[PDB]
Amino acid sequence: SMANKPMQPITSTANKIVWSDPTRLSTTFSASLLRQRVKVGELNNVSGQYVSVYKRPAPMPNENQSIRTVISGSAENLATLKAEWETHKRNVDTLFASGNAGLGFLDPTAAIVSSDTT
Amino acid sequence: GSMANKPMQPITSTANKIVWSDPTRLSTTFSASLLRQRVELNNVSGQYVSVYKRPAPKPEGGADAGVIMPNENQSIRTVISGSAENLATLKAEWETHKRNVDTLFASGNAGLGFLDPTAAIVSSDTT
Repeated sequence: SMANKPMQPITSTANKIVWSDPTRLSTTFSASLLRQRVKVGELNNVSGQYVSVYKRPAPMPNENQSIRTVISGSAENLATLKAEWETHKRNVDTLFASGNAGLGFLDPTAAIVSSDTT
Repeated sequence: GSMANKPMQPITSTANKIVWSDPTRLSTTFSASLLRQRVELNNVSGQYVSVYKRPAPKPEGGADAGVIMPNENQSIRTVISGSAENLATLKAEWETHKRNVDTLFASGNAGLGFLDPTAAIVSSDTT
């Protein structure tokens, strides 16, 4: 079946790029990065802000469906921050992708997991 | 190696917010906070936050010397906002967002603080 439509960078700065669908210009994904020295008791924190926007017809006006993720941790521990992102997705999936959290309701019995293993 | 991710237990609860933590490492938390609102659509904003206290790397010769390093805070927050009416497409947007973040962060260099302007970013729409 079909490939996903490619998006093109429309604004491009060292620290922030905005991609949009050239045939649906309201569809956007942007990435903005902030690197900062932090003393922990000497690391370089990177805070990455990732934002997806889609304009969706109400079943007439469009609503803004938006997803904003911020990932924040030292570059030095980027290996484990990757594992944190994996587990974050998995835990979000549990509630929203295959649960009812997108309807506004939490499942108290959801199997939420750490990045650590037994 | 192990695929047995440690289970986390709800420690605080409200109708709109649960915090889960690892009972063997209580500083590891995952929280889900949801707000539903009539606005005619029923908007839902869900905020999902992951926290780990991660030892900074030991310097050269640190293991030998028995150094225990202080922890940093590794945090990931996602906020998903859209009407319950279009939840199905909102789920498709979540799959796509994960994909686009993976391109830059999971297998790119965005976690080092640098963007690849040639990265293959895609819409949830198909051709």
